[PDB]
Amino acid sequence: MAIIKREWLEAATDAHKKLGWKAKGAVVSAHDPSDTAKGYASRHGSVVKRIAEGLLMDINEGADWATSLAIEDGADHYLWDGDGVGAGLRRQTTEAFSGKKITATMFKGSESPFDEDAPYQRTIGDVFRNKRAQFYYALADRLYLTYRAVVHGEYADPDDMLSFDKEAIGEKMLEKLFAELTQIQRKFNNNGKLELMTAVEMKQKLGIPSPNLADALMMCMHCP
Ligand SMILES: [Mn+2]
Ligand SMILES: [Mn+2]
Repeated sequence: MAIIKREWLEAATDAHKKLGWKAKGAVVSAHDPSDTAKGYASRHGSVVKRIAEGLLMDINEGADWATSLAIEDGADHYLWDGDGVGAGLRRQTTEAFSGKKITATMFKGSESPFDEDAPYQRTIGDVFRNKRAQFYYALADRLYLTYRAVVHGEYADPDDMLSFDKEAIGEKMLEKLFAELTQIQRKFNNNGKLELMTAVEMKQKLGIPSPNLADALMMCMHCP
């Protein structure tokens, strides 16, 4: 039921070095303010460069922490989870980015998918229940393609892959991320759409704590 294989994550570690390409594109950062530990993720194009945990912070301290990291990382775009306790953080977030060319986007995972009437590559809306499922599968698809390139020698466009810059991220935090990603699970859906267990469900059913590093990385798959 899990959507991401550990072997893909191991392959994707330093995949850009293994395959000889460089990060190109926008810098995208995202923040998970927790249900009520926090998460932050940042990538430059297809290369993930920071995974950070935000400990012993209230909601406003967490947002200061995450927005400061976004500034430090040279973000072009910043997203944060607004489905729960984060729903009120827009003012603080825009204040943090005053005078800086950084866009701020509230991510709501429970929304219908982005661009849902577009064809699925029938429509995106037929395939994914919501944005949480859509962007976790964007992540899973990038990782699988990266695995096939790294381990099976199957060409893929770097723009469609994802590499973890291990030296930038740090081994400990990369391991924490990976331990969360392999816990993200599909759940039954009565309309035949892809849908994932929520944190609440993961906690109650399986005793799994909130995967906020994973969620932060998932949100940064959406470049607004
Ligand atoms: Mn969240
Ligand atoms: Mn979360």
